[PDB]
Amino acid sequence: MLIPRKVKHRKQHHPEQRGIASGGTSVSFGDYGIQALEHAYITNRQIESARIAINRHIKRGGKVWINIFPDRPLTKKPAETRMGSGKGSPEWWVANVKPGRVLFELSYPDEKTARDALTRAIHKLPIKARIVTREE
Amino acid sequence: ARLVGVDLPRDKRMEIALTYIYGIGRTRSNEILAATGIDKNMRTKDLTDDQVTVLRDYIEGNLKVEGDLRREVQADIRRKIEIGCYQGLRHRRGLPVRGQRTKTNARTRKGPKRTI
Amino acid sequence: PRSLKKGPFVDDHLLKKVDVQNEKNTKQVIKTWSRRSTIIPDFIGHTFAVHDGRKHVPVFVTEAMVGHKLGEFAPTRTFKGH
Amino acid sequence: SNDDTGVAVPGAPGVLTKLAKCCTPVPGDTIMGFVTRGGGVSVHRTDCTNAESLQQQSERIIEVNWAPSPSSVFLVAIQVEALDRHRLLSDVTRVLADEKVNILSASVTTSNDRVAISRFTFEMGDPKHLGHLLSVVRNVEGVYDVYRVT
Amino acid sequence: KALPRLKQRYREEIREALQQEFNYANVMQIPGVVKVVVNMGVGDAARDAKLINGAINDLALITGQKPEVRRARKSIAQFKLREGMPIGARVTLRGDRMWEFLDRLISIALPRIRDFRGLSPKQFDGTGNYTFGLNEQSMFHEIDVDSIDRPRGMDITVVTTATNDAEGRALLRALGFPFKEN
Amino acid sequence: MKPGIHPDYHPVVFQDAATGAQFLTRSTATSTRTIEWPTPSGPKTYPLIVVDVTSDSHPFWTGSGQVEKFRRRYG
RNA sequence: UCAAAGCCGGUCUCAGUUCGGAUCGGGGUCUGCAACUCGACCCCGUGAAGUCGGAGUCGCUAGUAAUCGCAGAUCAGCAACGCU
Repeated sequence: MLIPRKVKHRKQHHPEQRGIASGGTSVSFGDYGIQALEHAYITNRQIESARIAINRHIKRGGKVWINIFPDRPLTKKPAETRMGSGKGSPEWWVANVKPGRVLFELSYPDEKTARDALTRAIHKLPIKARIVTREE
Repeated sequence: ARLVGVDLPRDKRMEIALTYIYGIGRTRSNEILAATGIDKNMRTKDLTDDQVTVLRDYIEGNLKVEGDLRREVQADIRRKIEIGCYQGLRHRRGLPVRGQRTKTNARTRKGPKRTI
Repeated sequence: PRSLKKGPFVDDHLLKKVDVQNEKNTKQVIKTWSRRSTIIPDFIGHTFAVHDGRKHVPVFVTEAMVGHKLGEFAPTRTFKGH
Repeated sequence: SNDDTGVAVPGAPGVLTKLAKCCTPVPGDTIMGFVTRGGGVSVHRTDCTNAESLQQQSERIIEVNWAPSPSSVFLVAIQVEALDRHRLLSDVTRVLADEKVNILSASVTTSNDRVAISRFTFEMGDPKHLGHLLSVVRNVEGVYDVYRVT
Repeated sequence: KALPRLKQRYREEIREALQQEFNYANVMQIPGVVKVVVNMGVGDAARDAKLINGAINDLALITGQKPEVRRARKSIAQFKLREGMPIGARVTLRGDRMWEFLDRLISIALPRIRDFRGLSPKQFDGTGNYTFGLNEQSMFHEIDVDSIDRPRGMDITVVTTATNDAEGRALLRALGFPFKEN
Repeated sequence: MKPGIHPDYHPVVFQDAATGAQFLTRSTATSTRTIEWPTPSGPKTYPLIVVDVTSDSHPFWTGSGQVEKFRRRYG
């Protein structure tokens, strides 16, 4: 699971789920990629499960990139507690994923297995997504 | 350490004062002072300058002294022995090269003590 | 040691082994058992395998070791520590 | 030490030949020997890595031929994958059930290129018996990298 | 008039020799000795600042100037150092005192240090400004040797108008510095 | 540098003993700390201080195994 | 024609010293086929620790202890400062 070494502010406001992505809208790293079509907080678990799904659907051969790091904390109040008494402690680490943002990238020889691996990853992911290509 | 012909090596007789040099002992001092015309029963406070000059040039012409001699010693050890001769191995490991009991008393080379 | 009037001591075996190596200009290793035979300014390049107590011990002679007895290059005992 | 590896010296018998951990020169390839200053004859190969620094010491060397057939081998390893999720990491044991092996160059890393890199040791130092074990060890279906380690 | 020996020698022959060795388009591009600085960094004064006065006396009796006591810029836990304390005695030397001290140094002190196998010519900052160092003070005849209780070395730097180590080395060797050939 | 701050200087005479080399320079060794030995030099008179070795006298670079050993040993 | 300590004189003047002599570098001699491991001795140079020794402990009642040197055996040579 990805996680930052440190953050200047451990307790942060929720990232604004609005706007189309202005950066990371393209590939720039590989041949095939996952593009997002919804807003969502993508977490460590989601990222690692999708990476793993790719790395299992296809094995030694090709490369994978993760163009998002979940450096945005999300807190959780304890359970069975009242509202108030302060803000919760960080529990989840997410990355605010606006539409257009390319999340995962890979370079693999056969388009079939590459696209299928990316499909496995998307099914691990909480959002509607899309296969994209470096070419166009 | 500062001077070969230390103008005051130490205030005392010459035969014993010249031994305050890394290549001079009692007999070299005696033969030096005999080759020159300097008494040995005289202190260094009673020196002159010409005495020091004849001593310096005699020494620099005849025999070796602190820096050149010490470099000769260390170069002898390293180079002329080698990396891996016997006396060199034992110099390296800090032990008596010339044949000695290492079992009990080689402390002058081994150090004070490392009791386990 | 080894009074100059008596000259250096070199076992005749190693001598007849090395003089032919000189005069034929070949320098294959010499399997000489005796160590003790003072290195003389005749074979800087040739290699000897002197100590046969328990090991081969090759030794390539150089300029730097002439006169030294060949067994100095062939430690018999072994100590690594406790 | 002097029982199996070393009996090829032209000059005279008796050997203190040791096979330095440079290139595994035990296969019968173009090799030579450097009289290890304090430690015998380090036997090295022509395509060795630290061969130029030894040839810089050009006096302390001697001819060697080295075809002593009845002896042992230095050994060599290969790059082969694992998978790390409940299958195809125990394939290493499945394919080691048909071969015994000592550890040479193992390393586990999975936040990497697209595999749980598990570079695989081996006990195979034969010229004409390499592709055989490289087929026996190639069950994972994603066998792209197959070359040995030097 | 009464110029220093080294200085009249400089502007009589050394300038022309440097011109020949490096044909300078302009005379004002000729190398010249700007200053010499004698630092006597005594970091052992932090624990007790009584050694600084001996450093001061030594540098004064050597050069001819009261030194500047260099207060520490920074506090260092490892060196047992606070800010502001007397670590180092610096003397800047320009002009006639500079030339006189250089002549004294060259002609007296450097042959007076034990086992003087020369000074390194590589010891240039990269701008024709030399800097070497000493381990003691008795090499200067100006000090009474009996009054030397503690050895106290120094760092002597000779900064010039030269723009490279080559011209600096030429100038220094022309002045008569002992540059061993390496 | 100022008048009192600095030590005293005066042109003194560096005399070498090995060569008789003869320099004149201002030094902190002066009427305060010269060897009490004046001489005339030029149109004035200066005190001396003496030197054991100088740039002219000193043997430095301005003015200055073993098969051979074993062969003069063993012929 | 055997001593040494001793006696006389000179010098050193309380210091890690002209104490101490180890260790180490070089150059030698002698033995012996042969002194690397591994000899003794000599010369030049070096000049370590050691400032009278914690707990504790040993020998000795007179020609004794303490100190001084000498000889012998073994032995080519010596590691003998041991032993008699």
